[PDB]
Amino acid sequence: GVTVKDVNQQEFVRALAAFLKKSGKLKVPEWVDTVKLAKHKELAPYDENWFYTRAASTARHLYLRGGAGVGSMTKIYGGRQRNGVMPSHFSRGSKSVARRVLQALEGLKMVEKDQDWGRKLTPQGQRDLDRIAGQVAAAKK
Amino acid sequence: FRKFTYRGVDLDQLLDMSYEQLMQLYSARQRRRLSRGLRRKQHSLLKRLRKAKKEAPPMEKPEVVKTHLRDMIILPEMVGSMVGVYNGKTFNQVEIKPEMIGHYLGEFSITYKPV
Amino acid sequence: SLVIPEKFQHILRVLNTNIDGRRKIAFAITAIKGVGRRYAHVVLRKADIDLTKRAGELTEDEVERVITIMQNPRQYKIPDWFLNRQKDVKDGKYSQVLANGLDNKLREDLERLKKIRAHRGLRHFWGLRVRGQHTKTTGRRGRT
Amino acid sequence: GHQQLYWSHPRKFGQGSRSCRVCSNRHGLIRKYGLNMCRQCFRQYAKDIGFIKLD
Amino acid sequence: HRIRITLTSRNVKSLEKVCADLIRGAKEKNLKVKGPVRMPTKTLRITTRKTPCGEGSKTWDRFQMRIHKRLIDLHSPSEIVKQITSISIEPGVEVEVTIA
Amino acid sequence: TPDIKLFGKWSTDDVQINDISLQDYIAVKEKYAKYLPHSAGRYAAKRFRKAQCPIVERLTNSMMMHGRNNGKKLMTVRIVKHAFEIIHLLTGENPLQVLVNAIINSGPREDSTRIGRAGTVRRQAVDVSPLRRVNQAIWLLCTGAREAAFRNIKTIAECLADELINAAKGSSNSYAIKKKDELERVAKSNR
Amino acid sequence: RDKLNNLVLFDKATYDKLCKEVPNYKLITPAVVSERLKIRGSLARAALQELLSKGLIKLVSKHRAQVIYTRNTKG
RNA sequence: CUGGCUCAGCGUGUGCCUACCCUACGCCGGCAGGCGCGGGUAACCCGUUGAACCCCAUUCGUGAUGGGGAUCGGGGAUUGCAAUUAUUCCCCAUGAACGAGGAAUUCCCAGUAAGUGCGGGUCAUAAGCUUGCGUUGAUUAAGUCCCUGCCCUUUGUACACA
Repeated sequence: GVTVKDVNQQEFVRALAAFLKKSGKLKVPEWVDTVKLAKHKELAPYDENWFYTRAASTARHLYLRGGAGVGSMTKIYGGRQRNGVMPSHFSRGSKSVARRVLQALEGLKMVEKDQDWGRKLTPQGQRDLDRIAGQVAAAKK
Repeated sequence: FRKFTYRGVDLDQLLDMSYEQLMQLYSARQRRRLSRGLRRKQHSLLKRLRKAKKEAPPMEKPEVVKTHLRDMIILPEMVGSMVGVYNGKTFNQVEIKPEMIGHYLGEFSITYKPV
Repeated sequence: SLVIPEKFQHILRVLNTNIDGRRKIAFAITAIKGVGRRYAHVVLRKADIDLTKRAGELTEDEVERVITIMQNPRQYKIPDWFLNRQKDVKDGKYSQVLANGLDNKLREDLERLKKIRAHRGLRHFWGLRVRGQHTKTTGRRGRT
Repeated sequence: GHQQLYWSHPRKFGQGSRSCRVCSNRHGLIRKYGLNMCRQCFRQYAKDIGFIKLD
Repeated sequence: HRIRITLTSRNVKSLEKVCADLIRGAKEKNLKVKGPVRMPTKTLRITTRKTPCGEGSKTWDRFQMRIHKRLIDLHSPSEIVKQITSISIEPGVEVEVTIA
Repeated sequence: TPDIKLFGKWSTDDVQINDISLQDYIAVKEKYAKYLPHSAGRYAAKRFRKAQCPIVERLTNSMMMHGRNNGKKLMTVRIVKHAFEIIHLLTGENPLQVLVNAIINSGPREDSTRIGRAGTVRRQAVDVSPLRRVNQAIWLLCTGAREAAFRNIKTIAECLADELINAAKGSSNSYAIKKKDELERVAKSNR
Repeated sequence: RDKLNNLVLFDKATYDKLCKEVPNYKLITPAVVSERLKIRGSLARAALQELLSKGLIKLVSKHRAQVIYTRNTKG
């Protein structure tokens, strides 16, 4: 068999975001169609279902490197704030988007409010992560 | 030509006021300015300004109140009055029409010159 | 599907705006003074329009429904923070302004500061930079 | 009131708050490692403090 | 019994003299001793302008001050190595002893 | 493959430099035939070590210029890979021989310079060495691709593929061959 | 001076020119077809994806920067 | 442009007077922040410093254009005793000259130029500066006195404050 690390992560996250959308019951907030993902970003995401992608992205980030709280999610989801006429600077992600994704995965049986802060990946989470890994690798076969 | 109104609220409503509503009404710079606390430390100055204003004569254009202060946000309780704003050199004898609300008293002066 | 369909509108005229039909809708409706990239994208997400179309492939019913959402901000759940005109100092109504309306708002406002004779208005009138910008070595193209 | 006026303007920050611990002027100070020294006084006294020119 | 002595000095070979002295002490008094753990050195770096005034060509001084740290652990009661640690105190090296 | 090393998907065997002058200072066959252009470096240390650097790595190195494209050898190698696909399709035969022929035909062999009797000065024509032939050929076809691609939909990988096909035939269309013949004209003008 | 007025959507006779001229081009890219037919690169790509999917052009190897096709092999 | 993926090295950190530290984690908020309880005077905690460029895939199509972000209106947050002459930061809005730059002219040859971001100093607020650190990584040269400087030897001198 295969695990999460044995397949191309570019196909994995789209497969898992689709897998969560086939459930289609992810406690998605209200202001999804009006919000900008970071105050370094300019426009709203091109795609309309960016929440399910980010939920699956956060999910596999907790899988690979667990014990990660909202502040490390704003760190990992950072880029350039090109300051117009002044030079560019590193800037963080929106705290609200990261927190609500983890609270969505907390309400669902995937992550858990972990001791030493942050969220772990629970055995049901890891199972669903490892099984779809096998499905994506068997698809790329 | 029609009698003007502040944000969306009549001047009579703004003149019959308790501070924490006008704190909500005007803009955020003036909000923290008055939320920052009492006026009996540095702004013992502004209670003198208040004392100077509410000691007005009979129905005439009240005596000009000179001030060594520029940073005063004009609330409705000091409007229709005359003031000497110290510019370093000149005490600017300016009159306070009711379009001065949420503006600085010191924002009514020029020092320099064009060519 | 990819052929220029029957009655494809090359030129549109809405709120006295020349929107070209060949533009993509989110950057097509962005043409008028008051509608930028962000406000164009949120209101075309509001109106149940596929943003993958050109600005001529749509029907006049889809035109009026995107025009209504445009002029109806809070009426379709666009929040207080997004609006380009929040808490007007005369009206006190939080709602977006468009081309000819905003021309009236800005002109009245800087002429209001001029007539109360607040420095911002005095710097506006004497024709200098308003926001404490150093003019000792900048602003020469506009001033000969 | 003289105890209202005299030394009354608050100085909890700015270069008005701090002075060179030797000569007592407020231009080009070193605050790293609690030095609190003007660059001229430090650069003079550096090798008693234990600083070396090696690089 | 886990007593820990942290030797800290600006001079390395004076630090190594005191360090090599305390191990000789622990071994000749028949005591379990974890060898000196060389903790990373810290470089107190200050870069100044060279001129007191302004009108010289732009030249900078680069003052450095290296600070070195060993720590040696011992499994023994307090008062034996107290007599050892009291022996061979140099002007340069700085000693701090904790018990648990 | 303990047999022979393709350049991604391009064959190195049966690729001969017909010109004997650019045989010694062109390194493509048998030993310098590698999978990638992108290697370590250590050619710039000494003088003639530049000669042995794989000619495809020399093309890559020269292709990136004008500030924005500085230290982007990963972007530059992907453009050369894509161009190598396009010159294979448009032409049919080996992309390595296309590049080799373009470089041989783009290399000048006489060019002017200011000479002695230093009393005043004089512009006399001289011969360029086989290394200088390579250097100027690769530079001129790289600036040929750059100047052609700048503000035109025809993408840079396709622009290089045009310039390589043109020069390899000995077109007179290619920027590299125009400039070469201009240098050899000015050489004839003052010899 | 010059201005390049490319189409945003297909004409009937330009669609004829595409589906008949393009399957004999030995090099078919969105840049080549946009130059020859006068179309925007978005439509040029959209047509190339439509023609590959319908099964006429032969794809070689695509990329986020460069998407390259060619003619279908006859013999 | 929007997503996704994936890699660093130098540092500094609770103040003498000195007030003033770096911050994980959690809930509220779109954002700037706010409110909670902890760690660390440090190879111990921030922290395995999940940096940018870059890399994989959508959107755009040669249009002063989804290039450019000056100038400007309004609102929103934070520091301070106080931001008007906008301190700093956020959001919607506004969409300027600029199509690679004449005379001239600066710096530089290998982990160098250049791109790219990250710390220190200033610091209540705090980088278009400087001072350090990695990251990606070339074209050209192994030469000459032509230009510009400087230093020699021969030579002439009525100059030696030359």
